[PDB]
Amino acid sequence: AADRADILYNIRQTSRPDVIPTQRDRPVAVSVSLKFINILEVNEITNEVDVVFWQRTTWSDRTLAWDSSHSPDQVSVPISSLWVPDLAAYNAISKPEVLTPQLARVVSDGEVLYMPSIRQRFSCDVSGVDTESGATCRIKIGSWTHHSREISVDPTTENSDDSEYFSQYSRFEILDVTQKKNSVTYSCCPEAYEDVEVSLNFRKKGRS
Amino acid sequence: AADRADILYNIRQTSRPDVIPTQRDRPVAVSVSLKFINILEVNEITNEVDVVFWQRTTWSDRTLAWDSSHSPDQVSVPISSLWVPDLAAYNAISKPEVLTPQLARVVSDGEVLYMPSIRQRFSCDVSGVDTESGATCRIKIGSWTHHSREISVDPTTENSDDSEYFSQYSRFEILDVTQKKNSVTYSCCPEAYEDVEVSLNFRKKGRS
Amino acid sequence: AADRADILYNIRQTSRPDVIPTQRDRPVAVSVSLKFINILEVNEITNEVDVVFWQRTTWSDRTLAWDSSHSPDQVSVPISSLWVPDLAAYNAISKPEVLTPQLARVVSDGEVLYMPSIRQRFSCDVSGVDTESGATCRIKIGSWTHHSREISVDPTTENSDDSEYFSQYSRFEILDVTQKKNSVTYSCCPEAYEDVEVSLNFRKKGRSE
Amino acid sequence: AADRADILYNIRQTSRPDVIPTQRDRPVAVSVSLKFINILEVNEITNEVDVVFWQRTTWSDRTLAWDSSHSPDQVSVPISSLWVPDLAAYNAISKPEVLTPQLARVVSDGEVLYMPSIRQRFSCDVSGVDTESGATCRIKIGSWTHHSREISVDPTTENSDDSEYFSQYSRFEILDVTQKKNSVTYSCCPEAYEDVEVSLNFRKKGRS
Amino acid sequence: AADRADILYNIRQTSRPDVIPTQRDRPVAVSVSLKFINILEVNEITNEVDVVFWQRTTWSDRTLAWDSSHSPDQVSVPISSLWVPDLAAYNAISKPEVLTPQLARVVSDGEVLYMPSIRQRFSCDVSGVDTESGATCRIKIGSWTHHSREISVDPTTENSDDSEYFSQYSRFEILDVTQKKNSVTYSCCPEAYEDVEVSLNFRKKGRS
Ligand SMILES: N#C/N=C1\SCCN1Cc1ccc(Cl)nc1
Ligand SMILES: N#C/N=C1\SCCN1Cc1ccc(Cl)nc1
Ligand SMILES: N#C/N=C1\SCCN1Cc1ccc(Cl)nc1
Ligand SMILES: N#C/N=C1\SCCN1Cc1ccc(Cl)nc1
Ligand SMILES: N#C/N=C1\SCCN1Cc1ccc(Cl)nc1
Repeated sequence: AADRADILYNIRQTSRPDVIPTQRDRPVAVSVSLKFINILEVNEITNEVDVVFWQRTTWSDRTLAWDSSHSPDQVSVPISSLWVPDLAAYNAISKPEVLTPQLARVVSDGEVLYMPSIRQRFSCDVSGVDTESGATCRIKIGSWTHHSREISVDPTTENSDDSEYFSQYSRFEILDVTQKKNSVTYSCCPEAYEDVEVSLNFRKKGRS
Repeated sequence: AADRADILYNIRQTSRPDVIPTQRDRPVAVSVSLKFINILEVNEITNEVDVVFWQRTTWSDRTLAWDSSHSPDQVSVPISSLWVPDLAAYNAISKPEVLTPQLARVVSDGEVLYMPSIRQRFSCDVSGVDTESGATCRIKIGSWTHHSREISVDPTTENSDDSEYFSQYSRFEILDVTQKKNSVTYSCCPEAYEDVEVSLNFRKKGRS
Repeated sequence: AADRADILYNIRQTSRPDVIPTQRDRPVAVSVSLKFINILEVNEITNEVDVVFWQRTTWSDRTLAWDSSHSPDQVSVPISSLWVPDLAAYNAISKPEVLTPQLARVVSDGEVLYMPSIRQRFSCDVSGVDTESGATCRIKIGSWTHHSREISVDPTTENSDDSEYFSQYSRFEILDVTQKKNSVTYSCCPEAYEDVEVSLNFRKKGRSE
Repeated sequence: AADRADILYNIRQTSRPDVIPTQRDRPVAVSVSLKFINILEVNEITNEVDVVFWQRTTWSDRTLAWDSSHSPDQVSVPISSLWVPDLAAYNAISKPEVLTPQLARVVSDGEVLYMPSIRQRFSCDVSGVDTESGATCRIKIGSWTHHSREISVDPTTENSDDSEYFSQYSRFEILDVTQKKNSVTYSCCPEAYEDVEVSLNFRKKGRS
Repeated sequence: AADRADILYNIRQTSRPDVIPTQRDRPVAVSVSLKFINILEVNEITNEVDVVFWQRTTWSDRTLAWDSSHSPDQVSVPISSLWVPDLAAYNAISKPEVLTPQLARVVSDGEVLYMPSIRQRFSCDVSGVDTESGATCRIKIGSWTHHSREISVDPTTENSDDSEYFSQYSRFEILDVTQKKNSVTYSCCPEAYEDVEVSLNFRKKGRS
């Protein structure tokens, strides 16, 4: 006998947008997977690439779960009412442009899902973009302030073609995508920051 | 009898901008109709266009109804005070730029109307743009987080000149526009999201 | 005797920035006139132009009035503290960049004056810009959501210098400016929306014989 | 004997940012002085300059005064918690861009000092910019809505080096900067609006 | 004992973001160090550069400390909840483009750390950029409204590779980075303003 309104209110009433949902005291496991949608502006001279991708972000806050037996099992919730991982693109050279409604999806089991479409410039290896082997641009995305003990990242290795959602009208094509997990520490501080290194192998389509 | 100040006050009193106005347990009937007003920047090599259209969006929210017997049966309300469908252009390469005041129109029966002027850039086939056959750019629009069970999108099929309000000073011209109802799915979830496929057909206005 | 501090306070109470001050059942009369200040990037190929102009907007909101007997009859108030017409440029291709402070002038008789300096890009006939007759760019401005029964727009046309405030350093010169009242009923709905057509006639300077 | 916290706490308890601090009924003596920091862009053909400057602005608001005989007599406050003069550049062709933190300095005696660094484009005389005598670009800054009786603008004309803080790396050089006062009346209304006409005599750098 | 929610809750219970936390009556010690990431745009004619760096900002705020005996001694906190130094690059010709989540790291002892990746444009010496000895662009950063007796800025001599995080895909390379502590007094007031001067010696790459 619970409607979507009741569900939302319960989330607001128990969620803390500025507090990380640390269960017991292990880190919060965040899953991050990108699905390239397009590759626009490209410069082999400056090694800069403009790209659009759907950043599928998933985690969980069990303090928000309800009984979906006779109630909706999911609801969209403004991300501002929810705690969202402070993910950041380490080699980005421009703020991310969120092209889609900043709405998240909360599941009755406490699972939270946020998958916005983002356009952002990157500084990566662009050389070879016009060769057969193409170029390989690596994008590192992970928490900015939360280290491993508090946040952990892992690619969603679920099956899905590299360019499953890639634009056909794009001047380029995706050869292969490989989302690996990686760590990043600094000469100052001990704790390491987990990230996902996404390698996008793409090249310029040549007319026959 | 109550006036505008009362109605508006009451609307703001009962509007839940973050909760989908699901009457009973059926999707919200959102009708979408794009009205191309101009076609600016256009590139055939990168398949990219900059368009200005009026996104006529329509839906109902019974919770906002009231007796208009002896009072205004229509008022302008800030879309921030209302729940608004979370639409997105699945093939947009730039966030939508609302060029007009973000005001919606509310009718006593609960029929909400919002139609803003939006300039945006999409990724689409532009080939032939400089021919008599012209180019056909297809733009899909639908909810981003709400599937068919939560939201339905049907093109407000209004038989009208596809260029009824299209600038005459544009370097291009419309041959014909068609808006079909549609949907998409992904490799993660069974739920399908309804959209609208506005197929634009235009070519550069030859200089004769 | 009340001061400006009070006048403002009392105004923030009776003011409803989201409620159009209709008089009984009389549409709100809003006067709109542009005072062109400059003409920048003029692309005769895309029929696009960047214009800077002061938009003098007037209207009355009795619910704002007060006793100017022993108090100032005029004060400057933030536009968010009161209702403001949802004017728009129907043929604008860029958002209206407001260059000046967004404050309006309020008179104890409820008369409201708002005159912002705006930088904006429109789509219009730019052809002929480099000819003796020049080009004639028409800008259509009106309420976006309030139709004729709610908002009535009329240009405060009066024998004035069309280029009175136009920049002398501009690459262009104003041949003539005319503001006409118009109306548009969309083939969807009955209500007719009022607007003002400002036809700007201008050309490049330093032309040949 | 109060402290920073008290001084601020009290400011918001008395400050009215929307109310001009008119003592009795004499206008607010606001002083404006520009300190040109750079000249980034200049168009000889279209008569437009893009410049950077520090806008030293001073006025008084005794309703914010406090006894600093046993506490600081100066504190930095966000201009958002204070009333501020509604100055504008009558010949500005782009909205002002404040590069520095929007903070003012309030002295225990009610004196207020706000000096932001600004990047802005103006329409002015560029002719002669490439000659030994240089060009003269006048910039008129005054209140946008408060006529002479409410606001008065007077430049603090003293002995200061015109290009004292001017960047040595700019492509131009300051020849002289005279800051005169002026009154601007309108063919609409009787009262005039006091303004300050800053004359920036500069030329392009080009020695032997 | 307490959770992260308790920590933050209390932080916002005693934090005065608009008040400088001057321990006793002495200036706040703000440590500032730049960690260069990239050198994008460069114009030797206009003497302007586009730089991306991590501004490692550090200071202490005793009004936020708490017991971490059986609780965490660190949390990520939105900077909107803390007081933050009003730092500003003097020769910056564009406002800072914060590319990362605006979160600060606070320790149980009141230590605060904020390291935002920033993309910004400066007016400095670009001459020789294309020579072997490269160019030396000096960047000056310090408080904007707080003088030496309120805020003191000093570069953490944390020796390390100057191009430790510098992108290897940049068109340029770092030859040397030196960060000296300096001071500046303006012909307005006797109070001096501390700042750090970061000299970045770089050049365009190439092949031997
Ligand atoms: N996979 C998947 N789902 C996708 S890809 C592009 C849009 N969607 C639908 C969606 C699903 C969930 C959320 Cl939080 N946001 C968007
Ligand atoms: N069709 C239609 N209506 C149009 S086209 C240009 C202006 N209008 C009026 C209008 C009517 C309703 C709303 Cl929510 N927004 C705008
Ligand atoms: N005419 C006129 N008035 C002008 S033109 C440029 C500045 N002014 C003063 C003014 C007066 C009132 C308002 Cl709301 N805005 C500006
Ligand atoms: N003169 C002076 N003061 C200057 S020039 C550049 C920075 N400063 C310090 C300052 C002092 C006070 C305020 Cl409100 N703003 C800036
Ligand atoms: N040194 C260091 N730390 C770095 S360099 C790039 C990211 N980090 C982690 C970090 C740590 C703390 C804060 Cl407030 N912000 C960022």
